[PDB]
Amino acid sequence: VRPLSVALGETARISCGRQALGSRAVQWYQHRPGQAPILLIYNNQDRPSGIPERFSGTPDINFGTRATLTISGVEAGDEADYYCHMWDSRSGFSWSFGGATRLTVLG
Amino acid sequence: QVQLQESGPGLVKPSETLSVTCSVSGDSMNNYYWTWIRQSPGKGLEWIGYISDRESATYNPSLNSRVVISRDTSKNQLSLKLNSVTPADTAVYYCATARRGQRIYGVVSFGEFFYYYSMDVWGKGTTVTVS
Amino acid sequence: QVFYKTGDIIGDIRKAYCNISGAQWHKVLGRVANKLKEHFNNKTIVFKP
Ligand SMILES: *[C@@H]1O[C@H](CO)[C@@H](O[C@@H]2O[C@H](CO)[C@@H](O[C@@H]3O[C@H](CO)[C@@H](O[C@@H]4O[C@H](CO)[C@@H](O)[C@H](O)[C@H]4NC(C)=O)[C@H](O)[C@H]3NC(C)=O)[C@H](O)[C@H]2NC(C)=O)[C@H](O)[C@H]1NC(C)=O
Ligand SMILES: *[C@@H]1O[C@H](CO)[C@@H](O)[C@H](O)[C@H]1NC(C)=O
Ligand SMILES: *[C@@H]1O[C@H](CO)[C@@H](O)[C@H](O)[C@H]1NC(C)=O
Repeated sequence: VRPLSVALGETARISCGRQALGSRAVQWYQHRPGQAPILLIYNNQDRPSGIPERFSGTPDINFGTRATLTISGVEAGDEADYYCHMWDSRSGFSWSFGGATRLTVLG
Repeated sequence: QVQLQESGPGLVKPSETLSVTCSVSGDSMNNYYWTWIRQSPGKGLEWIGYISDRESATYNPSLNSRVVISRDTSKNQLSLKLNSVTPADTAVYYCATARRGQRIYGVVSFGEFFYYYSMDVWGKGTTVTVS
Repeated sequence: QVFYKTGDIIGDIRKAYCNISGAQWHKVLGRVANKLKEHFNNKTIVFKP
């Protein structure tokens, strides 16, 4: 697990660690230490009810494109880890969430 | 609104049956597929096998079907029974709801739909250690 | 001499198929059934796979 730094006050895009073998419907969840994680994006297209538009994802149009998660600058909520959950036809069910990505902000 | 509270034993004797359960408030019991999350310290978010609303439980092959889950109709609770536990497996448990969605990439008649679950509600978390 | 083989599928695995409109096919098949009734003593015409 290697966290990626995010520019202060600027939106940053994180690419999913694992690679899809077909048409993909990713699931994004932002883990919260000591609290309930909040889901960010489902089907890589639309935000769940009650979730701000700050989180957006690439469409699955065509093949040869990698899903990404958008975040709004840096904050306490952004600092906590979030996961990319790949669902591709060939692999099947995705039992493991995968490697974690964390935001770090200082100064 | 679902006030997701998990019953936490806190201490469980190794190689003994476990009762780690999450309560659900003010929600339909069979509205969503029921799933559980267990995260070991110093590890990525790990999802253990979920149970359908039809009382059929998917099982993680790593767990070797040690976990047995049966949702209690009266108590609005997902009772988990874990047998032959070890200090390694015991960790924080999360209760979650999964919305089944199907993605179709071709002819449905042949069969090209795969079901993907979305974690609408996540667990508050209960930490259990061996005693 | 180069022998060209199938290596793998880049993307989804999808069965091959052929699409034929049901309305047009059944219209034409009804016409064929009537024309076969003309030559086959007005018997009921049964197409079977
Ligand atoms: C022959 O007839 C059959 C019907 O009997 C017909 O089958 C249909 O095939 C199309 C594909 O050609 C299917 O359309 C798929 O639908 C999905 C979701 O509904 C769509 O995927 C969206 O678009 C892109 C992916 O390409 C992505 O960016 C977007 O996010 C996707 N949506 C979501 C929510 O994720 C596409 O429109 C398409 N998927 C593809 C192309 O991978 C229909 O579902 C099929 N319908 C049935 C009933 O089976 C077939 O096309 C006909 N063929 C010819 C040549 O006429
Ligand atoms: C076929 O098998 C070989 C070796 O076992 C492997 O390298 C190759 O990727 C396989 N191809 C497919 C389509 O599975
Ligand atoms: C076949 O394709 C033609 C043009 O591409 C279209 O007009 C016709 O409706 C199609 N037929 C079927 C059965 O999809």
